[PDB]
Amino acid sequence: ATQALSVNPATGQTLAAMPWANAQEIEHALSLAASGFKKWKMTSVAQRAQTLRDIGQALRAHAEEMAQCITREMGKPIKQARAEVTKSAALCDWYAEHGPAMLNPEPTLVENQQAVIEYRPLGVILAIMPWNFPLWQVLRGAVPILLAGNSYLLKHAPNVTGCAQMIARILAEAGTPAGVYGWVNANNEGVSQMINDPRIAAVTVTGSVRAGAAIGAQAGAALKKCVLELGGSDPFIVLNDADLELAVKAAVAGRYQNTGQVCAAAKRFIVEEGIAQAFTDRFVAAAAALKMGDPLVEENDLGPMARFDLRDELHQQVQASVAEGARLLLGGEKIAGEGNYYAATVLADVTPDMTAFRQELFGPVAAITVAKDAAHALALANDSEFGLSATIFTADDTLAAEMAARLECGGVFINGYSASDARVAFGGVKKSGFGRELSHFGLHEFCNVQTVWKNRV
Amino acid sequence: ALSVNPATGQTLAAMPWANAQEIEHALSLAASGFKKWKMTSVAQRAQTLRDIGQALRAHAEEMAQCITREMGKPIKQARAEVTKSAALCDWYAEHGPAMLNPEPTLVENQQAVIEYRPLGVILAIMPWNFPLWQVLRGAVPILLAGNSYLLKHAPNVTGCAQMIARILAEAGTPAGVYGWVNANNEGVSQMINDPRIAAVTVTGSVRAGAAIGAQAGAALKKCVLELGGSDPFIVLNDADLELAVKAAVAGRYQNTGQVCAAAKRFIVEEGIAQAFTDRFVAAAAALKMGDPLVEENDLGPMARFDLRDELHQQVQASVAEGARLLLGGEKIAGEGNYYAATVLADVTPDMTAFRQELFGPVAAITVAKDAAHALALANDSEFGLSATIFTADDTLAAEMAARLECGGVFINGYSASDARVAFGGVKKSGFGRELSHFGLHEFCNVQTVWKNRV
Amino acid sequence: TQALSVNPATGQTLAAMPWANAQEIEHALSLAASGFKKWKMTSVAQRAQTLRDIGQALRAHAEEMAQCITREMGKPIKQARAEVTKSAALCDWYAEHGPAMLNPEPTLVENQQAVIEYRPLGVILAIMPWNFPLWQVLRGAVPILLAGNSYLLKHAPNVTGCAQMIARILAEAGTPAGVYGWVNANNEGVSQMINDPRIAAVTVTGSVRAGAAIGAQAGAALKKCVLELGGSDPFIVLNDADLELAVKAAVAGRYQNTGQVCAAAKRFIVEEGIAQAFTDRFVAAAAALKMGDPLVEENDLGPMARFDLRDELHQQVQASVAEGARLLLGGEKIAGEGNYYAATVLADVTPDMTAFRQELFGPVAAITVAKDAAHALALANDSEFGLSATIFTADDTLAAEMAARLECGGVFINGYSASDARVAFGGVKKSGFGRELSHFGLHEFCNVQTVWKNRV
Amino acid sequence: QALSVNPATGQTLAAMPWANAQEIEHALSLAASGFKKWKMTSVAQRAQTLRDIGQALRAHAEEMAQCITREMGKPIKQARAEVTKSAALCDWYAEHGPAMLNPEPTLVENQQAVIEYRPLGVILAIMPWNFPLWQVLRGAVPILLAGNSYLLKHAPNVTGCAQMIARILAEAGTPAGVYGWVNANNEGVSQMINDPRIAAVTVTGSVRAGAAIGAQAGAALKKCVLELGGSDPFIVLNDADLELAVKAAVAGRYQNTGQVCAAAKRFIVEEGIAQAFTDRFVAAAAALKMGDPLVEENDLGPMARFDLRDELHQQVQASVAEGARLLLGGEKIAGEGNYYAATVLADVTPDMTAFRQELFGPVAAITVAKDAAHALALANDSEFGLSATIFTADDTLAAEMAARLECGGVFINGYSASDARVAFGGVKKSGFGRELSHFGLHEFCNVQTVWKNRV
Repeated sequence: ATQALSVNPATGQTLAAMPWANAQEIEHALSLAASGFKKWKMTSVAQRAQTLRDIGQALRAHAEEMAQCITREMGKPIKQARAEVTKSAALCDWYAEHGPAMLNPEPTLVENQQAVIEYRPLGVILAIMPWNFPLWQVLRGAVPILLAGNSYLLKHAPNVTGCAQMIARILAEAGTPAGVYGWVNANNEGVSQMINDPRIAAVTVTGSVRAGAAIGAQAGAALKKCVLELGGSDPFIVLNDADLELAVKAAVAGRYQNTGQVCAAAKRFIVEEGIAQAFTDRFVAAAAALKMGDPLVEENDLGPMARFDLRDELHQQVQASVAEGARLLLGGEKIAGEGNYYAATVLADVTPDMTAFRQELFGPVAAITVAKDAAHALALANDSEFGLSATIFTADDTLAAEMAARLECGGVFINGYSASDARVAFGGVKKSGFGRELSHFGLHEFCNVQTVWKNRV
Repeated sequence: ALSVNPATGQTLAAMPWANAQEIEHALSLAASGFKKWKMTSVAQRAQTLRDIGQALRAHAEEMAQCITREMGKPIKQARAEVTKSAALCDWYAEHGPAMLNPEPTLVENQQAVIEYRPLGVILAIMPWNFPLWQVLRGAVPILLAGNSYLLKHAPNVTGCAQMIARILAEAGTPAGVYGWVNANNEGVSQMINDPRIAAVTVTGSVRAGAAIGAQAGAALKKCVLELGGSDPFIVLNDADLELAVKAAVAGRYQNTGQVCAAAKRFIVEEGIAQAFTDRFVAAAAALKMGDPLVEENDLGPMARFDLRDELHQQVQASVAEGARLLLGGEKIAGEGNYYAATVLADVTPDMTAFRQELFGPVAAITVAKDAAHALALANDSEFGLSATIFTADDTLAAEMAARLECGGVFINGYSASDARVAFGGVKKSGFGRELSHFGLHEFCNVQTVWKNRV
Repeated sequence: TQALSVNPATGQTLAAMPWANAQEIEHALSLAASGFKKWKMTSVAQRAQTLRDIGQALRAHAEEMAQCITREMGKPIKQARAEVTKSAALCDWYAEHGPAMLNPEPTLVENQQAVIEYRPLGVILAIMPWNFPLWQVLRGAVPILLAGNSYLLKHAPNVTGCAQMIARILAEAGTPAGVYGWVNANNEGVSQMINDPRIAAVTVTGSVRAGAAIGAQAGAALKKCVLELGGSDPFIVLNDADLELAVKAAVAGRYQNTGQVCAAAKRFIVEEGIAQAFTDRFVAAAAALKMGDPLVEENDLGPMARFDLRDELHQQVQASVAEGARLLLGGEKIAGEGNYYAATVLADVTPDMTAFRQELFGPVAAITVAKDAAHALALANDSEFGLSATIFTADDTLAAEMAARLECGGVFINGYSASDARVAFGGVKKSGFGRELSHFGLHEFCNVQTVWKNRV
Repeated sequence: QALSVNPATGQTLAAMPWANAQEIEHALSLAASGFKKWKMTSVAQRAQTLRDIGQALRAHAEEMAQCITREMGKPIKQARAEVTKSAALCDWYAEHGPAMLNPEPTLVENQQAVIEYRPLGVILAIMPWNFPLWQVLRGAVPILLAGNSYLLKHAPNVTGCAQMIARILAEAGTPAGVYGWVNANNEGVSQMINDPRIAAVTVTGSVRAGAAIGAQAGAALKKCVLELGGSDPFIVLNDADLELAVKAAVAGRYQNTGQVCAAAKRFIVEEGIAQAFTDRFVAAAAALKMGDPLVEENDLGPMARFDLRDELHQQVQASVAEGARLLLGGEKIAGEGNYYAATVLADVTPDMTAFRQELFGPVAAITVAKDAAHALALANDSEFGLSATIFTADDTLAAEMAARLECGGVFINGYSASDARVAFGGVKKSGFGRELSHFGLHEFCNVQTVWKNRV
């Protein structure tokens, strides 16, 4: 239970407070979503694709205002908030172009073309979204959910209600029908009420493991399907034969993007003994050179963290790790001042029993662990209760492919930079959740896959 | 866990619940079995499927007899269940491997692919109505994907469960790859919460699905829930009446009514209502009921005594609410568990026969004023598994199919599950899909592999 | 469960009642809250007079009430009349003895500066079973009302005729609107009410499954509950027992209400020396009990209340015999339209068997032989339940020693177990928690409030 | 995880791994074997053990108070007072407790039926960090006297205190398993609640923890006592002794740097005296000394948890955004420690964060009441109901209002506190069940009717 309050993390100053939605408001959101769905499900998929293009255009028309809102409410460097808007608008256009074909009926092996599989919409999808990508997280799911013919009803993180209001205004400007996209500032009880309401067909959650478990349990009890995209503690494996400098550049970007607040950030660096010291020296130097400060200044790489309590939790994780024997090579301190800044941090000599190896470090703290050889590296990578994405750097192409097949995660990047992309599946295993987003997966997760069979006699 | 022959009322066997050591052994074996099985080739696994089909065929009569003995199904139907289950093994052996091929993506120059990786041990909770087919409908694709399968079967069919395990071991299914455990609800909970269980699959009642779904969700594990249905069977004025009646009777009465996707709610347009009703009642009255070892019998006893009590109460309530009893609606005297073939007419949407799943030989008939009213009636349900529509108008049938809130729509034919098409529903009928490539992919770790992203 | 009344003697439908809708649930809650708002301000004297008026109104409708109980759930008519008599007497007992229980308590704080006050809590939601449709309701409602609370009842779906009649009786007695009320809520309606701030606390009498489901909801809502659940009461007979009295008490204890009593004597644990003698006398007495139409006063046993429960009971008997129990009498459903099960005795019952580990809620006795008094105690305590217990022995000191070591909430020494307004009722382990009757049932639903002046 | 950090300095004290499966099993096994023996002891023997615990705690009094202050920031003067109160509780129950376990006569004729208070079994306890010793002993003392075992899961930021309490109770000769503790994580707590060796559960803590645990206990058919947060109203009417009301108000709000479930949190003051009360209260609060809690004269320490200071500041920020007037404080103190300024919010109306949520730190909320009827309505307009205070010269009115206040304790013209001699606990979201006096002793008894010769 958090507070419905926006505070600028760079200044510590209050932005706005918003009361939780009352009973009439929750009922109005549900009623409007259902009536919106009733009409939207009857449109042509090509009309829905056009609506996606219109949303993309409205977003681009308000791009700077949107980016400024993201930075103001949650501290993301403005260069990255702008890139978030660019990516989110590109996603609308990508699904408008490629999505409709993914909804074509499928032929079957039943003789004489008598049976097909149709992809029908389910209904209203309740979405519970976090603050780390206030726009991208929303559209990553909403774009294919809408294209499939569903309505989308959003509960956004209570620290980004300004962003949520703005998203709603932009989507309405684009001509999105009333109720097809909407949002409500529900508290926990309000979310439970909605999950249990027959107007909600299914639920999608992006956030913490605890949030995912709480909601997944309620959805299961109500016989409603979920997609849960939860935290990660992604391993980033570097073998002796890697292109060392490229590995370091990808490692630094992977860990420190969005001030480390990324579910699929590179969090556990597992480096083969031969190259470990060279990697560590270079990684530390690059991390120490990262600029941190006012996120309104385009050249700062690191902003403040979004939430004061979350900075306190991360500091405790660093404290615990040092107490357990980790070596602090850089940072490990809250920065004095009224903002919510935490120093770029590196912990080395991290072993599997330590906090920095076992928990998700959701901020600018890298953990470095030395592996005996590639087999040890793989074992260390899989020794985690999370399983979102992973990276492997090695010149041995055959070995990398073999390791990919044995990594217990939903995405593996070989000799490159991990990211989410419309063209490929996103999502993990174990406590990172289940279900997939993007490509045709995100589109079909919220379809009623319907067999239609004529003259079965 | 007691087995009682429903045809005679006599005890067959009692099997104690698995203890803590037995639960631990089942999980340990499943996990070690998976560790080896996940490393096998798809060709080796497809060969195992063929070996399973062969072993089933070699013990086909013994299997059928066991099914009938424990849960009452007419023997001809038990034999058909074995036949369909063995064919499923061969269908997946042939068509399954290609479903596991890596997928190209739109990323340029073949730099990214999607792979379908094994997930781990899948825990299955299965019911007694198709003790073999419900198990294999899921287990065949689950095993082909490289997972292990660990089954908790219905307590009244443990004899069937033992026999299934016996046959799969004979076929050479590695230890732990297929296994089963006679766990009580506490044991099921313990396994769902164990890290060695990767995901869960449930076929059963809404209450069971909700309880298990809640536990799986809390443990961050995905489910597929294939729960009850109250399938609408719509007959419009221009229907082929003789085929509609045949399909209606087969739809409602197969397996003595105990089918999740049975035709349960007959929604008939005014014009044809009386003619349909008269023919339906006559056909239902002509069905023969008795000893399920006697091949002339179309209907056996119901599987469970308490479920017959419950069904009878649903009939009594429907009658008290105003439904017209046209046939049956009585328990049959004797020590067996027989319930008369039953027809309720003048059923309105507020009634028990319309709102609840009637899991036994009881048809509900409701008159629709027009096609729009028929559609509204069909969709006025908390369930959404499958539906049937009979009309001579191809265009109208397709238009209505697009508006039916269920996972399967059969136009002018007999509904059924088939390996070639998706099976599963919406609303309280659950979520997720079985069969075709759907049942294979539900329990895969869909993994993006992208090289050189710079 | 279906919202349907069926006469278990005849198998025929009595009535069907639809579940309460949203408006009806809201009305029940609103009425209970407005009722409590006025009732909490009344004097204890005024409330005690209402209890007397309820007693009078019950007596005025005694035969109609008894007939309704028998009709809906099958209880022999003499036993239904006794349930009405006991319920009316409870009203008078609390009217006389209850008020003093609500007096403020002095404390050891010096100079009378602090007292403890027993204030009403609010609306108490009650979920009650079909086995004593009147007594289980009033057992709780009487003290709950006297304390200044409202009582809102969800009754078992097979006894809604009884529920309706109780409501008309309490209205005739002049019980204010909302102070006593009931609603035919389904499971989703009960959950809704538990989670509504107008419900202050919950009381449940019934099955372990129901108690666990409701207890979880009440805990989650931060609301206190009293759970009075099933039992598998041991009835211990030692070599030196007054055998005549033990057999009479054993038969009455097991077979009252056709065995459908939470605190029934269910597990007979008999010392090796007297086992055969007890068994012979008990089997002969059980065989002599008359079964049939419960409107016929001479019948000792009626049909069981629910068809599904007779089937479950038969399966428990079937499993017990499969496990090795010796069937000494009965063990069969009676042919016909009614829901009759023969009076049954299972012997050679060992701790691993169904008859020993599960609650047998019907006319089935289980007899287990104990090597000595120590083994008897161990067997008695080898159960997931712990409601009440009986010990028959002439050894005064040993009986008291055993009572102290029995894991149950009630122990009867050389007598017949029963609930009584003068003593606590309730158990431990899976039998639940909390206590009904005497001052316990009254204080369970009070806000115990310290009031302390001039603490400086 | 379990990490101790000194809130005055921000520096790490110790980390402690969570109990593993073998450790949890050992804790439950030892508690059960301990109970099996302890339930057979005489009450006189158990009473002597209580006296011995009091003696051992007084022998290590300064070490214990120092540990309390070091781990959670309480001013040392108050940590010492906590030790004094806890040891006094041991002696109080040793003296007055045994008689509470005497069998009760009943109205059944000829003395044939009595009520006995039997031990129930192992009681699982989940305790918070605000009174690391007192919260434990408040329940453990009567639970042990009743013949039960006590198995503790303490707050993860005070495991040093937990280890020290266990050493002291072992030095006193408390049998193995009769008192014990385990550093269990949430999964371990769930495991224990569902284990048959645990008979019942007691929780003192947050509303969220109470609800999570109460749900698990209810599902397991186990009784709870839940002593959760409060937002206690403190009503001051026009005819009050103003200076005494102000002193009691300041003490009630600011004790333990405001981290008390039964703190005075919502000041509801009649319009006639509102401004005078406000001026005096603000002056006294501003004069409180805040700083190093090792300095015997400081009145306020740092708050115990960094995340909780952040949450509290957000509650202040939201209240001000909603229209509350900041009269004092409302800022985190710069530095490495966890200090928050003594704060006063005025013009607080019932729709505001400061009125509707528990403010667990040094933040007073002042609301003006039109008259005594309005004051009572404001007091009762809360989801909480732990205790309350009323200041007025009208004794009859005070008594009338007490009867209508929806809380478990009412203090008239005085200072609220817990005390062994009276019941403690509340209603609504403050939980249910009562501690102390005979209430805390009987909550975890098997109340057993023993009836001879019933016909």
